[PDB]
Amino acid sequence: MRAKWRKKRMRRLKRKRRKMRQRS
Amino acid sequence: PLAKDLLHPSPEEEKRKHKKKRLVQSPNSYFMDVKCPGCYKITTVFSHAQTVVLCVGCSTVLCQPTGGKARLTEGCSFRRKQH
Amino acid sequence: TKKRRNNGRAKKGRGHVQPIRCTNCARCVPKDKAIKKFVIRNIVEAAAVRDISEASVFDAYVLPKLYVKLHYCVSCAIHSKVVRNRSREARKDRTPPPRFRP
Amino acid sequence: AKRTKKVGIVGKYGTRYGASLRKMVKKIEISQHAKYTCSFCGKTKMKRRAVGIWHCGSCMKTVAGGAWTYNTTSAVTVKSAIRRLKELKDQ
Amino acid sequence: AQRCKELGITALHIKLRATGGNRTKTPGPGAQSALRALARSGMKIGRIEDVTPIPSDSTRRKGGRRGRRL
Amino acid sequence: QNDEVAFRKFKLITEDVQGKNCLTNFHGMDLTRDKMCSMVKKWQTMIEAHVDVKTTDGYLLRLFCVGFTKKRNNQIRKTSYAQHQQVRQIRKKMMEIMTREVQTNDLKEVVNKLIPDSIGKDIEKACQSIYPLHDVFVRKVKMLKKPKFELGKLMELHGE
Amino acid sequence: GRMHAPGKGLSQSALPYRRSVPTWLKLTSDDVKEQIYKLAKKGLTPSQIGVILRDSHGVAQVRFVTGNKILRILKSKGLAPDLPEDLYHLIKKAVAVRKHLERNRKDKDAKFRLILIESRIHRLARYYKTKRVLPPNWKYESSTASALVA
Amino acid sequence: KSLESINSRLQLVMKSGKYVLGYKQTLKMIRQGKAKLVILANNCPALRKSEIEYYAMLAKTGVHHYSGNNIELGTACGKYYRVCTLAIIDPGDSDIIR
RNA sequence: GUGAAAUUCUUGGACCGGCGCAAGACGGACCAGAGCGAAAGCAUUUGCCAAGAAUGUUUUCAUUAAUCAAGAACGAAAGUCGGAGGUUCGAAGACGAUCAGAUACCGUCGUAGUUCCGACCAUAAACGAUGCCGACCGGCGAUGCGGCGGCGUUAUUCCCAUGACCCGCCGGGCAGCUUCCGGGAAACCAAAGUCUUUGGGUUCCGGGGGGAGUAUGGUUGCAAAGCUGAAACUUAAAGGAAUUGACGG
Ligand SMILES: [Mg+2]
Ligand SMILES: [Mg+2]
Ligand SMILES: [Mg+2]
Ligand SMILES: [Mg+2]
Ligand SMILES: [Mg+2]
Ligand SMILES: [Mg+2]
Ligand SMILES: [Mg+2]
Ligand SMILES: [Mg+2]
Ligand SMILES: [Zn+2]
Ligand SMILES: [Zn+2]
Repeated sequence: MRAKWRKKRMRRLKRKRRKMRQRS
Repeated sequence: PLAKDLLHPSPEEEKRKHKKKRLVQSPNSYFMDVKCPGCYKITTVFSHAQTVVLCVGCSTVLCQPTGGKARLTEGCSFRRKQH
Repeated sequence: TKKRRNNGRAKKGRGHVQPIRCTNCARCVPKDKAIKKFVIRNIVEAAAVRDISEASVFDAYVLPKLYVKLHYCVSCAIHSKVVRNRSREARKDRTPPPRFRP
Repeated sequence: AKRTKKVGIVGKYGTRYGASLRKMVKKIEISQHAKYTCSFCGKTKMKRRAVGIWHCGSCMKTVAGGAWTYNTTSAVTVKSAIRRLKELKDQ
Repeated sequence: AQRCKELGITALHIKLRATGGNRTKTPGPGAQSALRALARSGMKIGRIEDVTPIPSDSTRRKGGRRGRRL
Repeated sequence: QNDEVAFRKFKLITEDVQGKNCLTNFHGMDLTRDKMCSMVKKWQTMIEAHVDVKTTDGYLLRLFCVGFTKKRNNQIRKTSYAQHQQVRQIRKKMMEIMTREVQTNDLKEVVNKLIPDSIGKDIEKACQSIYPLHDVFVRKVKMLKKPKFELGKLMELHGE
Repeated sequence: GRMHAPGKGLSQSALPYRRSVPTWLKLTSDDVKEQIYKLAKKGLTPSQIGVILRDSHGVAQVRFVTGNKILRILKSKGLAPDLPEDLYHLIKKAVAVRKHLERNRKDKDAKFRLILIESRIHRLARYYKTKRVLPPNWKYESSTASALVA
Repeated sequence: KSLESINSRLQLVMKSGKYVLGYKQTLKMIRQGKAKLVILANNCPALRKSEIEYYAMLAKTGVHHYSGNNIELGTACGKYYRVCTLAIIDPGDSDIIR
């Protein structure tokens, strides 16, 4: 991938991870 | 020129060089006798004077400060001090 | 590798240069980077100058000029062939091409 | 010592009304209860009496001002504009 | 030209216009042919002037900052 | 005019019509597009000034003057740029010698003296002591307000 | 280079190699001292006193003609300023910038210059407290500095 | 230049000349006839300003309307309090020309 | 309007031409390998307010300095919050085309935004991919500012001053050309030189490629996110500069 889009994908994944952890 | 004589530079380049970059520092300024017409006394004025020099016997200006050198008023005479 | 010493633009002692829009595609180009052509063209064609002169109500009428400054991004400049790629040694000169007066 | 980290004057509202609403009302309450320097006597005794009314304790001068500040930026620009139009009107 | 001649107009001043504004300033392909046809139709020609709208500065031109990608 | 230049245009709005004759009066003047674009050139500084000035008879005019720095015949330097203070002094000078040629005279003798652009000529003459200028013209003037349209004034402008 | 600017200027004064008093100078040491006293009573800082003396009365160096510097002479007579000249001028500049800034809140350039000026003030005050020119407890307060200058 | 010049001249009137700060003392000095210059802040009450101007007209002494206020005039005097009216007995520094 | 179209607007006068009005943006050409600013950045006129480099100085103080963990100020654009404003452009969205498909490139419309005020955020290929201070080491022609000296031309005036040119010198800048100074893997660099002939002072920072700027902890933020920041495991290369060939809608 383009590095910028890998960065965007990682940011989306990190928001999802934060939401999952906050739910606990 | 690998063999320039740094010890004894001729006065031409000694004068063209910057005041600090000379072999020995020498100011580019001097002192001058100034004669105002219609007056008898002689005023000693710095060549690069930053202030308006005035005569005490006449309400007349002798020099006007500029960027580099004081511009003498027209009609005034001047000579050097000891070169 | 660094292709050009000036990085393809004239910005030397500046931080930011305002952008302009390419006359061909309306791309935002830095003003010092864009290719500028100052075209000064007769407002009528060189084929039609004689017809306009004949149909003029005046005798010594000087035909007006048309003064247009065109800005190009390098993409449109290369596609429109105003500029061309050059060899590594030939890139270094800045002399404009001759006007070919004769 | 420092008693609150960030709430300051809106610590009296406790946990109620929402953090953003408390933050919004904080600066308004600070300006409301602040003492301004009187422009007539020079003392820092010009404080709000009611909404829009600002009284000075010393010279007993009452001024019509803003609801929460002594003067509003709107009114300041208005005063400058009226002065400019007056000096343009006369010659 | 023939309409002008039958309504009794003999000479014409010319005002050439391009799109102007923030858009292109070069006149289209039809200006030369239109003016040449007017000249060759017998109509007399007087002053000629460009009246393209030139902004002292305009609103943002359409197309985005990356331009019209083609 | 019989033999004047062609790059100057006048607006000449119509106020009154009588019989089969519409009668015009001055509304503004402008230089032409080609003349202005030919005057604008690189490696030189142009000074632009504008002034709102009222005539004696109540016509308010906005005047726009332009000037361009001139390179000397023996000049070797490519550019002829005026410093900011020089430009400011030139602008102030050419504003204050457009005011006084309008304030103290009527619209008729304002128009007849901007017909040869004598205002620009004296501006260029006056500004030579700061920086030489060559292409100095009153680029534009526009009417801002008009005084009530006296038909007697219109008729004396047309006839005698 | 400059302390707080990216400038590397060289404009200085080139004192001549001849330390001797010129023969055309008729002013004696006491005469120059009296002139300095009169100018200091008029209120001139030592830099201005030196400038006036050099421009008008033709004296090249007060130290060369009298043997002492202008500040030394003023302090010996007992009329030297309470604050040093350069520190006073730095505080004056800081007060002026703060006065401008309290009306122009968006002047972030002025805020940056104010930070630079106050840093210079604190460094110079540290130097003077080290040299015991200033009291050991001397501190520059932005609020109360306005009454010290002008 | 006028404001900074008058501020510097006031600073040199302080510490080198005899002055007096305040309304009551200013009036007392004026009616003793030894006040040579009276400085009034623009913050001054209009009645007080008019009365001091009348006193100065009677005493043939000058009045300068400082372009500050009482706070800024106190700062110019170098004090940490507001001064609204002040008088100079003798300048000592050519603020008052002989 | 486009490659061609179509969505769309149009006998209700669309487009076009003329005269006005209103609004909000934007300050073309002049505009440059030009200037200023610590960077970000800065271009209509005029006024006010403070600030500043360089220059000139036979002024003053006399080492007051350089770089700097922690800390602090500013910090494009986007984004967030509150209030105004909203012309144009235009994320999202809708539609028409194109296509095998077309959530796109092209076209029409259009929300947030783009504008101003106040408060956050602290990130950019925030670039010279190049720390600061100091010294030395080639030539040349220019350019900007200041100063100095000179044949002359020009502006008025009666002459010098003072401007505009011309010829030089000096200092501080933006740079450029050239060179077997020298360096470098080379591209190239008068600095990226004065380095095995290795030491001027000082700050930050890298240790094969991935995992990974990820997990977790802490901290900052309204949020988006910012700062600090692993390991398991995996891999024999990944990369840089140049050469030849092949290929290029
Ligand atoms: Mg490449
Ligand atoms: Mg940048
Ligand atoms: Mg293409
Ligand atoms: Mg921003
Ligand atoms: Mg908003
Ligand atoms: Mg649109
Ligand atoms: Mg170091
Ligand atoms: Mg590694
Ligand atoms: Zn393009
Ligand atoms: Zn009060």
